[PDB]
Amino acid sequence: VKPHLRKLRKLKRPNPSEDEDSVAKALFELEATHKTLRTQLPRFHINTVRTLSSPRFRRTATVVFYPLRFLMLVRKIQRTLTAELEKRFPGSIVVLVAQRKITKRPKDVYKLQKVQRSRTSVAVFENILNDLIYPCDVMGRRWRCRTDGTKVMKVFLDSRDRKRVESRLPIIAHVYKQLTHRTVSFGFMWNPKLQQVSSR
Amino acid sequence: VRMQGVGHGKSASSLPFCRTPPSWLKIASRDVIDAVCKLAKKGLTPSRIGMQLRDSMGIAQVKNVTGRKILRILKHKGMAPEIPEDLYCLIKRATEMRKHLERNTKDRDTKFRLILVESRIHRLARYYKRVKQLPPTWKYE
Amino acid sequence: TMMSVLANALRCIASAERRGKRQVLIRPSSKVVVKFLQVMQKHGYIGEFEIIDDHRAGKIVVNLNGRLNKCGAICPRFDCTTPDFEKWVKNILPSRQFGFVVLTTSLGIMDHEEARARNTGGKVLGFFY
Amino acid sequence: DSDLSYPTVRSERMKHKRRRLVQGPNSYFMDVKCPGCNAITIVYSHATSEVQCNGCATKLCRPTGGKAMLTTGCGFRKKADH
Amino acid sequence: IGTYNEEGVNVDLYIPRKCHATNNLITSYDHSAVQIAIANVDANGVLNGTTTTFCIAGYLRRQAESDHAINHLAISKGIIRIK
RNA sequence: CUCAGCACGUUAUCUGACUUCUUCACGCGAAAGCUUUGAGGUUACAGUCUC
RNA sequence: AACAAAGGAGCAGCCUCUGGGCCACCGUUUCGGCUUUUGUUGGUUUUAAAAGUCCAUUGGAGAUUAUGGGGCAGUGUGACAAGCGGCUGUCGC
RNA sequence: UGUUGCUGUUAAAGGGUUCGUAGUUGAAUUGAGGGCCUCUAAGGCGCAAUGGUUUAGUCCCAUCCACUUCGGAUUGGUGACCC
Repeated sequence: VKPHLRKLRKLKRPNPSEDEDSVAKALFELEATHKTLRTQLPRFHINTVRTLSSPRFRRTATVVFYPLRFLMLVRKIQRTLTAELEKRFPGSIVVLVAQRKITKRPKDVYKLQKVQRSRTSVAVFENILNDLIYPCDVMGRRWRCRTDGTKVMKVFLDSRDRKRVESRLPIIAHVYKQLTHRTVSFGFMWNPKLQQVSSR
Repeated sequence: VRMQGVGHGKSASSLPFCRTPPSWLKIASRDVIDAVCKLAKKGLTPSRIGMQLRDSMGIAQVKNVTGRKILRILKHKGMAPEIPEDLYCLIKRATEMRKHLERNTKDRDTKFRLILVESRIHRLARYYKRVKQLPPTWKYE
Repeated sequence: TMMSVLANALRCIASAERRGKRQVLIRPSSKVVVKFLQVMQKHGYIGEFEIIDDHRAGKIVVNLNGRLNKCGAICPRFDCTTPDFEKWVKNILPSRQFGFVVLTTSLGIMDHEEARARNTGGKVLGFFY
Repeated sequence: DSDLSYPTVRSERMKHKRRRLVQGPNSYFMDVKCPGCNAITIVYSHATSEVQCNGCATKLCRPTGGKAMLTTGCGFRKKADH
Repeated sequence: IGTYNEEGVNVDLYIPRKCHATNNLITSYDHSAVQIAIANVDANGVLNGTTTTFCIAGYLRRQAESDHAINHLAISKGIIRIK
């Protein structure tokens, strides 16, 4: 046993991955003798797993999975967690996804009515985005549609928040793609309300 | 189009395009909830609860800073009214017209208005006994 | 109010086309309106289109290349069949050569030409030249 | 060239919030200072009712329907819409 | 291009002209559908000879949409400069 | 000050009403005429309801 | 597309290893019903599984933070006006 | 007699107005997935390389100085961009 593997799921404690051990330790280190409100809050927080994804970009991405149960907690302190973990684990982005589940149409009227619409495919995907974009918030989306029937999602983001996530865009896009099987593009706009795209 | 009589207006209230809470609101769900229920004990309807909240505390929407809106809060704490807002208001206006008409039987306007308000209340009634929110024996009078 | 979504869309397109305008706005959006546009964009009658998100109901926007002449709507969604493809194709269209009626089926949304091919009739949807 | 899909800046300055591409809000918040002490309190541009704090019987806003008329002598800082 | 037979042989008297602006068929009947031919120019102000052509429809001089469309056509081909 | 951190006017914008071009655009109509305020978008004939 | 239901606190099963305790089971009207094996039919009765119920912790989840929220108590921090102080409306104890 | 396919400002024909039941008609959401190999299959508002004396350019520079509407100057210049 270990007191740093208590940040992993109980099932995965006798059989952790190479990936999962490094982060596990890092969390436990953070939990002691540090800036406040993440010396205590991680103890209530137990991760399902995590994985490591490698693109052909400069940096890699460590993606984390923890239940939807702890989302409400982790959402607050999300920023400081990501950052302080990337310091301990340099050369790779940290992101925090909370695991959800999706449902399919049963091909019946009266059944479909009674399914959750937060369980549903779309709302899930949207929140996966918002998580990996954080800090920074989505403003507006477009779907553009081409001659092949190819539909392409675009997202647009604040020029206020631009600096932070500008570098992170290819990384985010990659992860989102390989998981939910949907392409994404990220633009910016200066005056989001009136919705004019710019390089500002 | 206006339901009864002439009218086209576009006076309305929009939404925010940001459904996540502001950076200047650091208040938690619980504080919001508490505020609602507190105010409600004065006999305030949800319509004025939202107004008090937005103006004083800078709240974007109740729904944005809590997982639920104003009636759902009240219901869950057993403070909710059993007569919906829209129905109650009309009945008040109605009775007040009937006072004025009791005195003035030469008044043409307020007579016709009362006819409107009546049938409008009936439409509401009928609605809320299909979609249960009133007893199924409810009637205006 | 509007009792057919299609009718609201394709009276903006037709009018705009008769004025030669190279883009049109469309007030609502539906899953259905998408599919209709998609067809015509393959066969070459539309450049592109965007769907924009207000997070209430979307606003479609379309680029006309001026290659259309009409886009109609058959409102009651009358039942057409494997023999009765012939009937419709004659009566509402100026030709059998380049007339395209679009139909609904269990399979999806498709041209009459493809409908015959897969041997399923259905209820009619709209038409274009 | 002009586009419907991506509109021009000057055009959408003009438009009503119900006539807009996005149909966003046309309001914002403000920090009104209570001059009877120092108490920073959030207030809403179209308050449409009085708002008080216990540091002011000077009030903060007038109820008026066009947009709030804030009491004279009060510090105004402009919060963003977003 | 144009109607063919099953033998691939053209049957048409002529194939009508295109109005570039609306991509509509210019009729023989329309006599307000003018063919504007501008002569291109190179460095040292020498004319290359007439090369480019526009064609305007007769439905664009019934409300004078003509000017508008000519600009969008021109500007795209780099003939008219915008800043 | 005193029905007053007010009232009017000008520039510009917007939503809601009534109508004019005696330079109303397209189009429609037998013509007179009608024009975002339709009798227009209809033989390329089908938004909805009713008399 | 239509029919019907829902109308949202007018609600809502966490799963699971093993061990113990109690306990008829239908049913309750003056005695009725009842699961195999013991060679078989007729009679009673026992042990045993099952089910229920009580306690126990074995492993695992959870779609919303129980080392948590809500409310009391002790100490220091910041602070208003009278009582006190600067040495010029306002500052602090 | 106009369901397919009628008309009602002036020609036969919109009810004086409003409320309102039968009846007829009624907005949007749940979402129809992907990868590796071959193919000159296309596009490219991606891009390392390396090509191009004006065998193709514009900004900078050189020389003039021309009060102000001349220019040329070469290796110009990882510049710009073009096959």
